[PDB]
Amino acid sequence: SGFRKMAFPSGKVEGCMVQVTCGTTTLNGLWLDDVVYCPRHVICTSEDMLNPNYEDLLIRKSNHNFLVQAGNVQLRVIGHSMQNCVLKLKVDTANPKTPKYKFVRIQPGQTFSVLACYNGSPSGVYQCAMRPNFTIKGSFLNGSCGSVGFNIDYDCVSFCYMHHMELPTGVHAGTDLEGNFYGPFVDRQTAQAAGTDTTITVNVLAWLYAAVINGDRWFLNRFTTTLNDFNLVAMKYNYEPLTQDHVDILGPLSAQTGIAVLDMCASLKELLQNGMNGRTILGSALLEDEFTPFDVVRQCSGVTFQ
Amino acid sequence: SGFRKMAFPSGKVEGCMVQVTCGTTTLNGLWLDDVVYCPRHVICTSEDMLNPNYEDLLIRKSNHNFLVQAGNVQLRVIGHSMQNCVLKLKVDTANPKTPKYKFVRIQPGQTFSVLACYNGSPSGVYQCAMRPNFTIKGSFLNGSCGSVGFNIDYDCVSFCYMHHMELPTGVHAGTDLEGNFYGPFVDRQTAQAAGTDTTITVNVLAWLYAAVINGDRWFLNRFTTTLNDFNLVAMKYNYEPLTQDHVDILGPLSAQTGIAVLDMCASLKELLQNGMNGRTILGSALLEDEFTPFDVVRQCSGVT
Ligand SMILES: *[C@@](O)(C(N)=O)[C@@H](C[C@@H]1CCNC1=O)NC(=O)[C@H](CC1CC1)n1cc(F)cc(NC(=O)OC(C)(C)C)c1=O
Ligand SMILES: *[C@](O)(C(N)=O)[C@@H](C[C@@H]1CCNC1=O)NC(=O)[C@H](CC1CC1)n1cc(F)cc(NC(=O)OC(C)(C)C)c1=O
Repeated sequence: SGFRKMAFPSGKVEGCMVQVTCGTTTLNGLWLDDVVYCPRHVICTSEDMLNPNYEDLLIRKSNHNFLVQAGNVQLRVIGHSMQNCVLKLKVDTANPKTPKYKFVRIQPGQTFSVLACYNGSPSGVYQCAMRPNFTIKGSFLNGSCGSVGFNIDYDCVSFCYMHHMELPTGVHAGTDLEGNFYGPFVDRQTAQAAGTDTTITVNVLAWLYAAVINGDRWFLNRFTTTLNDFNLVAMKYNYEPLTQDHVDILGPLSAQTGIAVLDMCASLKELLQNGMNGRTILGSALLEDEFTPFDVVRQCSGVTFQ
Repeated sequence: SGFRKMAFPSGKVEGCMVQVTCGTTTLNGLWLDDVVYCPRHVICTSEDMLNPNYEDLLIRKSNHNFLVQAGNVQLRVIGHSMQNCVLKLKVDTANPKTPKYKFVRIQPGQTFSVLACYNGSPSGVYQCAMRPNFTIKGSFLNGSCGSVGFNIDYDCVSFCYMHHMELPTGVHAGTDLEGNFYGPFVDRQTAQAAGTDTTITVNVLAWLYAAVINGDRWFLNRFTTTLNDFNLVAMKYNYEPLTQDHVDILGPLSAQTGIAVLDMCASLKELLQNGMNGRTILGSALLEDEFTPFDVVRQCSGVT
């Protein structure tokens, strides 16, 4: 009963957060096995940030320029390389709290939990989604860089995000754990702007299903729609196109409630055209697009992690 | 910048969660030192739950009736006792991952993080407020009982909540860790309902401060109200009265933004009376009341 924006339990990631210092710049690193991953801009001074030559700056560094701290313990750095926009520091000690993990690159619309860290110490956990414009709507201050996003698959932590920067209107950008940016952003102090964001239609439909499961039904109507007619209306409200794959992915949720996906789409179409008329769904006065179909199943069926 | 509903990191609590089974009932327990704490209704069958004579039921239980599992490891139960609605199982092994901890009773309006668990395994985490009517708006399925709510201050875990029940409306009730219910609810199968809830005015103001700090300032106005005049209006909308102590507590946020509390109150008066006119605040079309002043300060200053 009840429906909440809900993050993965973070303990397995907390055990991997360290502090990385290079000169006068401190931020967070991820310690897995005998490697520490962090944003490469830990090697810049403020005066390099406008147009840094990172390859050049890294040559000028030595293993001893990197101070890595896990709690009170300094970890000795015995090697360093750069992959895309992440720095990899080889340390002499493997992290005893390393979980099973992998690195994945997620797609727009997928969700993940963020463990916000400052000086290598976990501060908070929240859920968000990779927006269609490749930003995230996070909560990050100075010091947070190197905070990671992740999912848990049973006992396996999939890391999908590492935090690097803030963009106009207070949204955020970063890389996968191979150091490739999501979207066309670059790690430098330069005017950049995200494109117009859109609403993740498949997620909105998942959340309408969550609403019905939790007993909110008023928006169900007597109509169906074709996929084409649905998209004609949705394009007009800055919604992502709903594809046949999305329809097929919502099928388990449709079986659980007895409401066919295209019947749900006809209800959404009416909500977009007529508005909510002052009314709420699962306590919200707007349509929520940061639960995937899997997040809804997970929450409404209590899938667990260890 | 940015502003999110943010839970505390849950790892210190995860290392304390165990599965407790008694006959056909399994739920979660909290393992601190050599004690496992869990809801006492773990000892009931379905028939028992009409009006359980807890003392009588517990007398008839054996230590051996309690299967406690921590990962792949059974803990041997060597004693049992009851404090109010919580069962304490003494086990022969102290939890090596016991963090520094206290048990606190929180006040309506205050927030905490919930680690929702099933079969002793962490499932997810989220933030709740103790509502003025002594419920929480959680997310809990069968098997969730024994999941805890907590705050972390530095390295100390303050356990404030343990989950026992759902109510009509899809809200939730539970106890502190001494096993006293928040509100007038009881641990038996009986028709129970939450009172009328109210809006946590002081929290709405904290959040409007959060909005300003993050640059969402369209709802600020040049007007000011008196405290009494503010309360005359807001109480009609079923908001809690704002007291001078509330005003005092908002002083840090007021000082940080430079907007006096009674200046901000005129914004809130206008938002209540006229709505948002299709605008949003921090992405919300409704006024949010589950962030405390401290939550805002924590997230907007970045304590760890
Ligand atoms: C569990 O004991 C548990 N094992 O997880 C609780 C879980 C609830 C089930 C779904 N979500 C929950 O929060 N609690 C109960 O089942 C409690 C038991 C407490 C009272 C001793 N409980 C027992 C009942 F007999 C009935 C209810 N609630 C209820 O009927 O609510 C309706 C909304 C369905 C009317 C209850 O919570
Ligand atoms: C970071 O390096 C860290 N140490 O935590 C991180 C933190 C951000 C600051 C405030 N919130 C954050 O998420 N990043 C930066 O400061 C990055 C540097 C990255 C790109 C190389 N950075 C630097 C900078 F000089 C400016 C910005 N952004 C910015 O000014 O945003 C607006 C919206 C004002 C254009 C930036 O992100």
